[PDB]
Amino acid sequence: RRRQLIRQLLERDKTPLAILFMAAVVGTLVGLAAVAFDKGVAWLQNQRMGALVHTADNYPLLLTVAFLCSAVLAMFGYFLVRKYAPEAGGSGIPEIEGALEDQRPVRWWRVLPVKFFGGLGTLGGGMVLGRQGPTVQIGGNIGRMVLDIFRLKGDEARHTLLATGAAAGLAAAFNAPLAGILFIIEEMRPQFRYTLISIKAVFIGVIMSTIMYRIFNHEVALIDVGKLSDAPLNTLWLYLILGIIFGIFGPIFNKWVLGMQDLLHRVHGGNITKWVLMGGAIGGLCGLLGFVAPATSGGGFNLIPIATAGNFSMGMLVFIFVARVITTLLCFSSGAPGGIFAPMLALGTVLGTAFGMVAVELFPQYHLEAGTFAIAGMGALLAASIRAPLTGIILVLEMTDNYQLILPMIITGLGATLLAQFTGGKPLYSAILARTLAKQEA
Amino acid sequence: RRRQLIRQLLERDKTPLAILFMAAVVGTLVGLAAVAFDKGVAWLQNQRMGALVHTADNYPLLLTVAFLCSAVLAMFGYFLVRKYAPEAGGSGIPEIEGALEDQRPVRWWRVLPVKFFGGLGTLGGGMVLGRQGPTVQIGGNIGRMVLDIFRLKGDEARHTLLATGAAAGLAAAFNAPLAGILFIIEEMRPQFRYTLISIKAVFIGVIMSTIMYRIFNHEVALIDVGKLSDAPLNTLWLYLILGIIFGIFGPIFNKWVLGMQDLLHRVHGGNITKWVLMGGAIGGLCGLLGFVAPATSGGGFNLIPIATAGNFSMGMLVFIFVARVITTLLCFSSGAPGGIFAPMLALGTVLGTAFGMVAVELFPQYHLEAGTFAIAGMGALLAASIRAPLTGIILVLEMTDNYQLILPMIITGLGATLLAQFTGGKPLYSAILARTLAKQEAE
Ligand SMILES: [F-]
Ligand SMILES: [F-]
Repeated sequence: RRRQLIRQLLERDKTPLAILFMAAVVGTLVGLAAVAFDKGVAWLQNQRMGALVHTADNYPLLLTVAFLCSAVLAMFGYFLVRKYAPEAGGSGIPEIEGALEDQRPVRWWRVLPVKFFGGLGTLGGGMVLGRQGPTVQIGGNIGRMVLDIFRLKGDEARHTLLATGAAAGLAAAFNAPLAGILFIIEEMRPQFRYTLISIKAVFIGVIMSTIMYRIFNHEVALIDVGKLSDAPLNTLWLYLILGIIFGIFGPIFNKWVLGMQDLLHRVHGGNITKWVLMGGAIGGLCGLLGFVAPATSGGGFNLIPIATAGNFSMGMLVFIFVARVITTLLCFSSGAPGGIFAPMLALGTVLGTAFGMVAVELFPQYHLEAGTFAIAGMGALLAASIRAPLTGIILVLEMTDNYQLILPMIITGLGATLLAQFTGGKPLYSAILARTLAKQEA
Repeated sequence: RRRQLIRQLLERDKTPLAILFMAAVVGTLVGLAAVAFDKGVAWLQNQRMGALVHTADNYPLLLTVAFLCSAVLAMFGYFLVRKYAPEAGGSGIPEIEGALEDQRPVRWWRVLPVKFFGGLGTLGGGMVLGRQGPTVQIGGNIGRMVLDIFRLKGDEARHTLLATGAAAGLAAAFNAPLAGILFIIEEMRPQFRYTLISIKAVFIGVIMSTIMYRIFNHEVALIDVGKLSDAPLNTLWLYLILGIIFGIFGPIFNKWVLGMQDLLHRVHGGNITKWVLMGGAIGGLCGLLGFVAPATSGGGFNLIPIATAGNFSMGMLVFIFVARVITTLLCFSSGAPGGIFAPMLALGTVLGTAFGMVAVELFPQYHLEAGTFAIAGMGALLAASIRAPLTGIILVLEMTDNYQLILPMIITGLGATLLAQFTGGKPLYSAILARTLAKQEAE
């Protein structure tokens, strides 16, 4: 195979022009789609806050339209999923993973309007779920769509424009172009065989997407954390320890999401009506919690700068981790449309902060800031539950811009995956795809 | 088929603990090796400088020992390669790339000391080459050496340990642990078929490597550029134009490194004596230029902060660029052990700043800084010639810490790789491994 190689080496990186141009198209649409989905979620969260002000006196009436406003949107989102596109429940990453394996269909006529409007309901309602769920799957189907529309033929094109859409979708959600590209090549691509996915092409999609988001979202950071302190070599070993903690929690978390998926399935049994009702119940619980204890509900990006800054009592930090574990599980394991990535960032930040607190008091010789540990911890549940450490590290880097912590971030991340592996844990997206492929054969 | 996948998913990322623990030892060994190598180079660089201090009056005598301290050192380096390990000539990425394809052998009993001491010579003498050549090859061979020594069996172990060692050697040379990991996935790993290279394992070797380097090199950064201004969205099209200029130039530079490779192989016909003698001629030239005009010689890192801060005239930039296109082909295409990555960093920084300066006077409305174009340009030649735009971008990011420039950096990089393809350029490292496999089965 020496002579085939010399042929291949000289032919390397010669992506078909058509694929390259189409990637620019896909990028752009995913960009605009993501921007719309973002403006939508914001508007409903806003109207929802304009409702509570209309009734800011009568506390029981006030706690009621908090519940109902979320309940309605929740149901409407659960319903669109159950009736028109069942594959648009949950994250959307296992599904787009399925499609890259050629084992799940990209029904873009149904999922685009379902995921987009159904998610617009669950997120805008204020449930604990992340945009990246919807934007990735949306982005994937938008990729499929321009395939079909322009009748592009070939395996390269199908796998590429699908990959490009997913990457443009992740990027746009976090203003993170590197995190999107890396996610394709670490996690999304088919893991057990070769593929012809042009990286240059995914790159182009991601650029356009990110430029679109930049047209409508300039001048304000998703997460602003300022420039934290450094980490001296004699301080690293503490980050290893923090990883090991994430490493034994990762798998335990994964079990709960899968377990709660089953346990919640008994409540409705598959029945579109009990399910949708259970949706507005979960939705309302979130909209309510979004009033009476906002850090237990919602996306969670708000409490990240706070936790990093040290402005939470250890008691509030313990409260937020428990309450958020409970509501992250309730929302994602229930089947609503929306990702689980982003709420893992809050969960990670909080646990990390909490660690740094204890680290600060036990070791004043180290001159610690608990916020260096929050930031190492932010991408760590991504590391131990999703087993995509290279993506969580680069994503966190892009969002927090604290490069001086790269070594502690890399160490916590690796510590988390190693102990996730070793204690019999599996990548969450892979164990969700698997369950779904398995039942498709049952 | 489907039931196979379902079986594979539930088993994903279970890297054998033996491979994991062994990656740790590879990263550690390549770390120390890289540190030692780098202390090596700097020591000799320093000696050469004190020798010019001893004779700091007699200008022609002074010019002489400059040429001579480097000429000898160079020759020692060309010699060690030609005599004991010819696969240690040049970069050392094409070689290790081939090895991962199982199409080149990893003679670690030979290449470790050759490349180390051969590198010490060419770099120490002040030639236009980079530690990343030596360190990636040294690192792969180290990863091969423990494999053998611990008798590790399997394809996955041979591929992984060979890979983590190469990432660790790139990480180490640059203090760029991400760029290390990314280079393996974007370039070094076999490009045209599946492989069983554990990312978590390469990661572990990169950590240990990088930590070793930090044990000995903390408190200083290789390039310090400060925090530069941001880039308005109405300013981005300038970065696409730059990437286009890098994209037409990439292939042309590639043609020259390949052509000059040939044209120098005439001078000595392959003969160890004429070759070593040409080696000390070029090496002597660089030790000479290393005094009368230091910007035209050496690794090139020293002039990047100067260029980025706009402290060069436009003339001085045109000179430096041309002067370095000359001394880069001469140093690298001559066969001397040493990477071409880093001298491209210095080339891209200079072209960037040049374009930047034009942009400033043409568009005062944009409030531009030439340094922002220097940064987008720094990794663009990497993108255009080597065709690893992801690795280039993340390398410059990790070395400049100007994250607000990510869009401009990605745009120039893509503008570069795109135009390189459209003008029929090829991945330079893949063009070299290709050249080398062809003269193999040429009987
Ligand atoms: F998700
Ligand atoms: F090189």
